[PDB]
Amino acid sequence: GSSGSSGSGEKSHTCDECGKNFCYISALRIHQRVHMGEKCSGPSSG
Ligand SMILES: [Zn+2]
Repeated sequence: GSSGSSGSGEKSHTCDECGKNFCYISALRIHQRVHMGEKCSGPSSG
């Protein structure tokens, strides 16, 4: 019974969709638009 949630990445927001990098999260969101496709009724936010 011990918590083992380690987090190792980068100080910069990385797109889990492709693996890009964006200093400002705001930018990432704008880029994510390129991934938007598998949605017809916007089930989840993003
Ligand atoms: Zn991406």
